[PDB]
Amino acid sequence: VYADSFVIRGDEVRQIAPGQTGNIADYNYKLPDDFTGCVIAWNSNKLDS
Amino acid sequence: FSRLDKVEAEVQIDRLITGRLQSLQTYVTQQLIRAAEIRASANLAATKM
Repeated sequence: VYADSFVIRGDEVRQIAPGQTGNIADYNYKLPDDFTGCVIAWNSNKLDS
Repeated sequence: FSRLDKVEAEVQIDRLITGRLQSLQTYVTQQLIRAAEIRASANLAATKM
């Protein structure tokens, strides 16, 4: 099992999915086409902000 | 591929590879039927001569 954590804006949540082309998914981090598994995203406005 | 996401582009080409392959099957089965009639007509000539 692998776990990777980070903090992203609300306008770039969708780019984690494989095949997504965009700014954050081209120069920082992206998943391969045959990715297996999933991600969980939730608001951290109370703590991180 | 240049107009649709590569994550599920396999789905559309699958509808295409199956259809292309299926028509190749039909042509072969036609030749098997025709060859049987020619072989029947070849032996008749081989008997007359």
